[PDB]
Amino acid sequence: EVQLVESGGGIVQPGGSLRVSCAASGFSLSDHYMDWVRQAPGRGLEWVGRSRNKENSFTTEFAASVRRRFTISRDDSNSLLHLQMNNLKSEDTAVYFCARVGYYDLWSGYSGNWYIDVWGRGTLVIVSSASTKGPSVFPLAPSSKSTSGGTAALGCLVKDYFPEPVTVSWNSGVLTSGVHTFPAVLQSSGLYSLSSVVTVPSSSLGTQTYICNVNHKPSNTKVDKKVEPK
Amino acid sequence: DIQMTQSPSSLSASLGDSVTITCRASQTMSNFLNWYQQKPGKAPKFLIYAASRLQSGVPSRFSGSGSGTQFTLTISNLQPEDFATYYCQQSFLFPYTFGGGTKVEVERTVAAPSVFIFPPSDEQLKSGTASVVCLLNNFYPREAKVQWKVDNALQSGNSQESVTEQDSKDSTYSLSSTLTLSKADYEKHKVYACEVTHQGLSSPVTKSFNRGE
Repeated sequence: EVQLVESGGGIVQPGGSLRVSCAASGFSLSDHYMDWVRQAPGRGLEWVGRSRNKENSFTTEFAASVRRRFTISRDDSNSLLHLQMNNLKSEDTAVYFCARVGYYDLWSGYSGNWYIDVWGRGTLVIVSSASTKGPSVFPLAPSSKSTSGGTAALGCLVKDYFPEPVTVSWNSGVLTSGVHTFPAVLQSSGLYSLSSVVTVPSSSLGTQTYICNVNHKPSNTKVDKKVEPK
Repeated sequence: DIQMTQSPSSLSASLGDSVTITCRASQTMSNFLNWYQQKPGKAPKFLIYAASRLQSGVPSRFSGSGSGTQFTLTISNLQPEDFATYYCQQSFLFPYTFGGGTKVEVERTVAAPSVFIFPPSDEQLKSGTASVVCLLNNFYPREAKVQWKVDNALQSGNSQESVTEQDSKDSTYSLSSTLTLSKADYEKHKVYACEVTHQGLSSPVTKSFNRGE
């Protein structure tokens, strides 16, 4: 079974270093090219770098955006591939995939006739200066401006927490229909914020109790916020 | 150097349809174009190399074509596992680059969003911040324009939005947009509105409130 699996990612402060690693199995690591690709959360793939096989003396190359900062090391005796990232920036935050490169029609040599046939799990690297912080839970209260002809919307705003994630339920899990918990956004301050909404019959406001349960385990914060009409 | 542009960025179809994804290079590159498939939360999967050659194990309903600056990936008899994002990647010359990706999503009938506004709560106002929230509920297609207006002044850059994944049940989207001001900045204005434009609305829908009420 050909397998690539990465590790070593973490939360790193800006300016620091971090070494991610890729363990291979099922194939001779020294005989293939090995690339590093990265993907910022909610965006596309970005080719980071390449380390050549033994026939090409393990020479490395990198994209211009990490060229003066990233380095590749190969320990083929232990089937390990290390990506050393120094002087990390905020934009370096991404999932880093280790990738095996295979050549087709190799009778023609080592040209552009290559693909990436095996991708690893990827390891998340986040470059931030924020420290662990529990969130504040504010009510998005239903009102006339939150009604659409029998339907009302209410919810909770879980603001200023680090790091991810928080979990949100409604009425201890009793309420599921009409619930939309949105993926968090990263604010300019380096803290996360998300919204959790539910649409209910407007005739149920004032007579039915709605509670949002928020749990941010990294800070062991747990809150039950009642949302009342405005 | 070489930049890949994929079109369209979002594609919708049903089971059994045949979809086509276009990848255009800014300069000619023979046929050194590979196609990968990625689903949310998982690593990319190698699909096609050399523009038209299938990797062993890939179902024959996938096909590729193209040379020079334009390439296409076609999926016939679309299956449930085919709904994902697809990326082209040129192997022609360093530095190697990927396309922006194209989402193959579940097509359904158009549905206009339900728009709601939430003023900042008094509890957040005691802290020193004010977050106004605008919610678009259960709409399709995803293309929608949300505009924040403060006293008829268009806000640009001081808000952030978030879009859920396509619903597994009714295949619609939902959007949340937060406009965060500081408390003295919030107290200096009166009217706060979000204006929503979408294919399902007869006209732009504006939801607004005054800081008083």
